[PDB]
Amino acid sequence: NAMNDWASLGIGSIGEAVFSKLLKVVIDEAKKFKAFKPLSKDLVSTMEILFPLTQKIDSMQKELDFGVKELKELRDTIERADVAVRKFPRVKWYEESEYTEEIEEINEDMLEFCQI
Amino acid sequence: VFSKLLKVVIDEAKKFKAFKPLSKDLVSTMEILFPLTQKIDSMQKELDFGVKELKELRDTIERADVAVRKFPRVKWYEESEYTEEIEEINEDMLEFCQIDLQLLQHRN
Amino acid sequence: NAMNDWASLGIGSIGEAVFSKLLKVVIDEAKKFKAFKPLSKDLVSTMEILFPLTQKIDSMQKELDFGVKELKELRDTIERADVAVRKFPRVKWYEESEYTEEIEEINEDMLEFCQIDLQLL
Repeated sequence: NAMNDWASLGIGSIGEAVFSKLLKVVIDEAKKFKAFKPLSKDLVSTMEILFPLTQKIDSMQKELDFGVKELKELRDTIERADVAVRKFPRVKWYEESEYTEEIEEINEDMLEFCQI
Repeated sequence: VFSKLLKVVIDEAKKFKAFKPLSKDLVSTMEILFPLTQKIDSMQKELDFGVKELKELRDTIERADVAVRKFPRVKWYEESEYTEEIEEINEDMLEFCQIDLQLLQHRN
Repeated sequence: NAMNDWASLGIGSIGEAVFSKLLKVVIDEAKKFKAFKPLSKDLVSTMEILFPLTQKIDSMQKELDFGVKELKELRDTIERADVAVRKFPRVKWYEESEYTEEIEEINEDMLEFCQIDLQLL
């Protein structure tokens, strides 16, 4: 509906969560960059492991208070991921290592966000 | 004729001097294949280009053509992916450098 | 001053010496490419250690024969650094090593100019 379109734009939560639809968008953009493996491979792998969790985190929202620091951070981390694959076309050869670290941090954060 | 077709690709690749696989690896070994490509044309009537060996040389010589032509658009992330592409073309071309034209001539 | 604006255009000296002002534009420009360490880290380090020498040259220029190998080549090397850093937006990914060799060379020359004793004129 509406928040589904907000999710396409990269906004994961507006006092309600559509994390599942946002993660699908991020996965589909990162899948496009076959040759950059930190995206196409590592991130798209660890993101795909979280897609089921987000599916459930979408069917059961009232029970949880997304106010919790960890829950807020999950949206924040998923939006960080979106703004990072979206800008990959504009990333310069000299920014490879800088950009790779960023993608790796977004990778690490997302994993510990499944230890729960 | 296709000695000419090797020249146009020897020409384009030499222009990108800083990228060694093109300017120091491929063009080094398109240069050995150059006298031989010339000889093939001196013998065009006698030889049958229908032969598998010559057919492949046409295919590799254009495979090389597409790669050098498309270089200006290879993005930094596509580097290693591209370096194998041409270093696999540079493989097939080196082994073409070690052929007996006389053997094919004898085989009609 | 008009002299400082000339330093900004990449001029190191007209009659007057402006080594320290020009060397700061080149530090600032080099600082813009934070991700490219040979520029933003390696070169800026050397340039910062050269900066006090240039500052002294600028204050005591009334007393220096600027027609000497050492002072002319310093000025020239600072200018060499300027066009080398203004040129980075146009180096392509397959040129990284050539550009790095160019910068490493300027870096070397700029370090060597730190040995200068300003008193020996």
